[PDB]
Amino acid sequence: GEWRELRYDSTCERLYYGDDEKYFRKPYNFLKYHFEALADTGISSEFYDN
Amino acid sequence: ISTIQPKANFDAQQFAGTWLLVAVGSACRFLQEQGHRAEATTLHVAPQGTAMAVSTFRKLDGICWQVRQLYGDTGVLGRFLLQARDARGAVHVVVAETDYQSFAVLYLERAGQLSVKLYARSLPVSDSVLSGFEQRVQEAHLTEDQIFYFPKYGFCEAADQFHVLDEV
Repeated sequence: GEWRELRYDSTCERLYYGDDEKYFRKPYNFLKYHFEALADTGISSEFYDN
Repeated sequence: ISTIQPKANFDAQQFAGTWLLVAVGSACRFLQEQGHRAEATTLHVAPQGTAMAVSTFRKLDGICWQVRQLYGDTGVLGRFLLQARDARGAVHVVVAETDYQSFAVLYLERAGQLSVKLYARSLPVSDSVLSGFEQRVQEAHLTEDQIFYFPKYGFCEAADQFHVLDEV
């Protein structure tokens, strides 16, 4: 799910995303390994002034 | 397959700066089937030796991008190898016809197939220059229908950091 990476080809004028890393072999010892993209950010600011 | 002669006494201290892409001569199936929704494109050039130091500037889906590259030389003036920076390996690169004031024509080759590019140093191009480039396309053994013509407007330079590839 992260494979998307840019390459450029001078011989045909394409800026495009490479076929590399698209698949992995899972080891038998991993029941599943899922490849879903997520992020989560949490921010606080507190100010007090007297 | 045979090799054309490079620009005699070429000089990257004098052939330098911007070059707006006019068109590309190539047999490649990508420009035949994918080629629609093409992108505004230009070369940018500086001296570092016999080898040219280079960028391409281009739009991708409305965001501006930069392709940094070094044209590592073959030991012959005006002939280069594109530094084989990915698994496609080397590209043979040449500057073939030019005047540094108005126009440049380049030859590029990989896997035995020739391709060619026309540039002008500003927005317009002369029909005499375009006619000369079609002879370079025919010397690449290509037809004028294998010429693909790129956006004559909306060019970009000076893209942000995350839109330069750093390919070198």
